[PDB]
Amino acid sequence: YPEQYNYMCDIKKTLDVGGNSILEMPSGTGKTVSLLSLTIAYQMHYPEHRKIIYCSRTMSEIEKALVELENLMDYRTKELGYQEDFRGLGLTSRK
Amino acid sequence: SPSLLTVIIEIAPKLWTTFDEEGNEKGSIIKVLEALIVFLNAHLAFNSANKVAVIAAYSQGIKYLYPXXXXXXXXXXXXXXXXXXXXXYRRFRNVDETLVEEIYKLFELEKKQIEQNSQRSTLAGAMSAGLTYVNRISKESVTTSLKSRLLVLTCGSGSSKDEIFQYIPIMNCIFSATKMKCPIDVVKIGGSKESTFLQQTTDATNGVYLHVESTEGLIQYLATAMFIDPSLRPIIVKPNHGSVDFRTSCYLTGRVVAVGFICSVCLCVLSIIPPGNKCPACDSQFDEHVIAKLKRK
Amino acid sequence: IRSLILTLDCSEAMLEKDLRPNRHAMIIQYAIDFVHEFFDQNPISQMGIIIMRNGLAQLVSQVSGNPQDHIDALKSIRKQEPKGNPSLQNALEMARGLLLPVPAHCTREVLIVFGSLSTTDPGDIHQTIDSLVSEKIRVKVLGLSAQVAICKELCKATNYGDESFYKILLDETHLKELFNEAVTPXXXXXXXXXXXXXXXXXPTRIFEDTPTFCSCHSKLVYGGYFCPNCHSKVCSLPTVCPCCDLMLILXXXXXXXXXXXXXXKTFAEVPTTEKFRSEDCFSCQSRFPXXXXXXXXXXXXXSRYRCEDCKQEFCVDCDVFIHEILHNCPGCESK
Amino acid sequence: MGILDEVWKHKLILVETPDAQETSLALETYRKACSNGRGAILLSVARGKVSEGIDFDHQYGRTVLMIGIPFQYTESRILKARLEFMRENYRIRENDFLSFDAMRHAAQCLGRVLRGKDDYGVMVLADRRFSRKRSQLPKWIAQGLSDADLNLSTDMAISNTKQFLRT
Ligand SMILES: [Zn+2]
Ligand SMILES: [Zn+2]
Ligand SMILES: [Zn+2]
Ligand SMILES: [Zn+2]
Repeated sequence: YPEQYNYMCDIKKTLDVGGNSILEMPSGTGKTVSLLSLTIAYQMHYPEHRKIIYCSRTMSEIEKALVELENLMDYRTKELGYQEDFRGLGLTSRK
Repeated sequence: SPSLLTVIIEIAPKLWTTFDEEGNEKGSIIKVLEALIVFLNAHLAFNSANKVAVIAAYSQGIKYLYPXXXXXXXXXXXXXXXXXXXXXYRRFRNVDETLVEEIYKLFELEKKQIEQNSQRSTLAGAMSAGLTYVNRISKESVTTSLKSRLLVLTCGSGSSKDEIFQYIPIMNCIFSATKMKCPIDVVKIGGSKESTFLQQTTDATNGVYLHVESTEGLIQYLATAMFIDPSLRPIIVKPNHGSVDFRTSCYLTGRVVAVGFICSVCLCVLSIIPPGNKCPACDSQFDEHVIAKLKRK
Repeated sequence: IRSLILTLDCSEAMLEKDLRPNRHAMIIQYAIDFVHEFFDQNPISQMGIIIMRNGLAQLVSQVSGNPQDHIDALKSIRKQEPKGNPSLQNALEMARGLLLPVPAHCTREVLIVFGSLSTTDPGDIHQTIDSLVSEKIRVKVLGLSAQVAICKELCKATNYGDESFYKILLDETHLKELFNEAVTPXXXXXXXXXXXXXXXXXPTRIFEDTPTFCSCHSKLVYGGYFCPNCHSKVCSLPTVCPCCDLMLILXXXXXXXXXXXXXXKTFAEVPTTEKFRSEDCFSCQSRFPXXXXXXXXXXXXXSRYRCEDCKQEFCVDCDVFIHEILHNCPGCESK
Repeated sequence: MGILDEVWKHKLILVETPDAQETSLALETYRKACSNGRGAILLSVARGKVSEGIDFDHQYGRTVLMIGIPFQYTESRILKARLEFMRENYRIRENDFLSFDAMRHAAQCLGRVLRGKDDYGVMVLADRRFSRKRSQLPKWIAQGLSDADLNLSTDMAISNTKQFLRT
C-alpha cells in the first residue's frame, strides 16, 4: 500500500539518522508496516549488524509478532528462493 | 375504438412466377393488391381513427411500403391512379399512391441480384421489426390504446422460403407476439402447402391460419378474416383444422422424432436413435452412464 | 433443468413495519410474481416452498412443475401470522431431502429470503453448509440490511469459493430486481462435467370431451395430452407424463432455449455527426434527434444506435426492445 | 432480560476478579456466538485486564459500546503523591491526569474498531467531555441516542452496498 510506504520511508530515514522517533500509526494497519522495514534496513546495511529487539506490552503481541515474522521469512524464501541466516526467539514466560 | 392492422406482405419474384405458371395466370401481383386495397378501405371505414401500416419483405431485404416511410424521406406528387380519381378518403388514396411508388421501386430493383438473393426468408426480420414497430407505435400513443392485430401475408413460392435458419427466429418472434398479446392472422398464399411453423404460430399467438391455394377469390377470403382480427374475439373463431403438431424436429437429422433427447446441458433437439458420441450438436462431453442405459432399453 | 427451493422467513422478525405494510405482506406478495417469472421462462422446471416458522421448517408446497400449486400455497401463509424464529438448519435439511430425488443433470438451487437477524438452529449449522457442497447445491441468501456471517460462508463455499451471491436488499424496488435475476439461470464455469439426457416424448393435443378420459385423475376433462409412449390421455402439461415417466413438452422448451441462446447484441450508439447517417430506425421510424441538450453543439450531434451485425441504424428505444424479446435486431435476418 | 433471551441470549460479563480461564472461556464463546448467527454481549472493563487487539473479522463486535468516558480512581494517596510530583516537573496539574489518562483507556477501545480498511465498525461515545480531547482519525459527528439508531441502520446497509462499489 502507498500509505504503508509513507511510514516505511520515515522508518528508513530515522533508523539511519535519528536515535528515537515518536511515530504514530493507525489502529489495525501498522503491524507489518514496521516489521518488513526492520528487516529491509538491516538488509540495506549488514545482516549481522544491528538485530531487531521487540518490546511488546502483552504476551499476545509477543505471539502476534512471531506469526508475522514467519510471513516475512515466507516472503523472503518464495520471492527470492534463498534461505539466509534465520533468527527470531520467543522469549515468553517461565511457566 | 381504433384498430391497428399490421400487414406483412411477402413480395418475391418466385411468387409472381408460380402464380403465372401453376394453373396459367390466375391473377398477377397487382390484381390481389387491388382487392387488398379494397379490404384496407373497409378496415378504415369500420372504425374511426383506424391506423394502418404496410411492411413488405423482398428478397434483398424487408422494406416499409406505407407507415409514413415515403413521407419521412420526402420531408428530410402522385403516380396517377384511378383510386385517387374516385375520391373517398384522401388518406386511403395517399396510402395507395405511396404503395404504387414503392411497387415501382421494387420492379426497378428486381434484377439478377434480387433473384440471386431469394434464397432465405425475410419474414423473420419482418416479424421482429413488426412487433418492435407495434411496440413503438403503442408507446407513442398512450391515450386510447388500439387493438394490434398482425396479418402475415406469406406467399408460399419455390426456392427456399421455409428452412431451419428462419424457423428459429420465427419461434422467437412467436414467443414475442404471444407475450405482446397480438394475434397473428396467418394467410398461406401461393401453392398448396401448409407449414407446421405457421400452424403453430396461429395456435400460440391465438391467431387465424388461412390456406389459400393457387389464388381463387381474392376478396372472398379478405372479407372473412377482417371480421375476427379487428374484433375483440367475441366468438370462438373459425381457424384451419389439423394444426395440432409436436412443434419439434431433429435438426441434426431432418425428420420429426416422437421421442427426443436433450444435449449436454444445452437443450438441443436430438433423436433418441443417436448414440450421442460427445453430443452431436455442440462441443461438449456426454455421459457414458446415460449412453449405457439408453442403449439397453 | 432447474429445481429451485424457495426458503421463506416466517417468524416474529417479519412482524416489523419496515416495508409497507410490513415485511411479511410484501415477501409473500412479491413471491407470487416470482412464480410467474419462473414458470414462463422455465416451463419445465421445478419449485419448492419451505417456510421457517416457530423454530422449525414446514413444507407448504410440494416439488412440482404446476404453477398453481405454489400460488395457493402462498395464499394460505398470508392468512396466518408469522411467529417464532427462523431455523436455517431445519430448512436446509428439508431442502436436502427434496433435492435428492432431483438428479445431477437437473440443477439444484436454493434461494433463501432471510429478513431476520438471528436464527435458531438445533445442532451445528456448519455441518449443514459443508453437506451442500458435497452434493453440489447452489445456495443464495437474500439478507435484509445488516449482514450475517453465516450467509457469507453459505453463499461462497456452496458457490465454488466465490462470495457474490449473498445480496443485501434495501428497497421493495430492489427486491423485485432480485426476482428477475433469480428467474434467469446461472450459466457459470461449472466443474466441466458430462451431461446427457434422453426419453423426451411428445404430447398429442387431444380434444375428446364426450365421455372424457383421464389417466392421472379419472375424472371429466375437456381434452388432455396423449403420451407418445404409454398412450395415456392425462393432464395437458409440458412436464413429464405420470404413467411411464416420459416428458411431454413442445415449443415451450424451444422458447426457453431460444431465450437461453439469445446473446442479445446491443447496438453501438454512434452520433449522427460521427456515423454519417440520418436519424432512422431499423425496427420502426425514429426520425427525431437523440441529443438536444445544447444549442447546435448537441442537437446536430445526436445518436444513432448502429447494430454491428448488419450496420443498421436504430435508436435507444428499439435497442432494448430487440434484446428483450424476439430476435436481437431485425436486420440480422436479411442479407 | 429481553436482549439476554431474544437478541444476545447468553451473557459475557467480565467480573472485577477476572480469572485467566474465565477470560479465556468468555473469549472463545464470544467467537462461538458470532460463528453460529447468535451474537453476544461482551461486558468488559475499560480499566480491567485483557486490552485485546485481535479482530479483522466479522466474529468481533461490529458495534462497540462505551459507557460514558473512562475515569480514574481519585482520592488516593498514590494519585495525590504523583499529582504534586508532576506539578513541580511539568506543571500539568488537574489536566493530563483527567484527560491524557482518560484518552489512553479510551484509545484501547478505539484500537479494536479500526481493524483495517477492509472491515467496517461503528464506535459511539457518550457525554460531551470527549470533544475537548483528540482521537485517532478525528471525523466525529454528534447526534442523539435515538437518532443514531436510524443512522446505524443506514450504516449497516450502505457499507454492505458500497463494499462492492469501491473495488
Ligand atoms: Zn452438449
Ligand atoms: Zn407417459
Ligand atoms: Zn426506433
Ligand atoms: Zn443487426
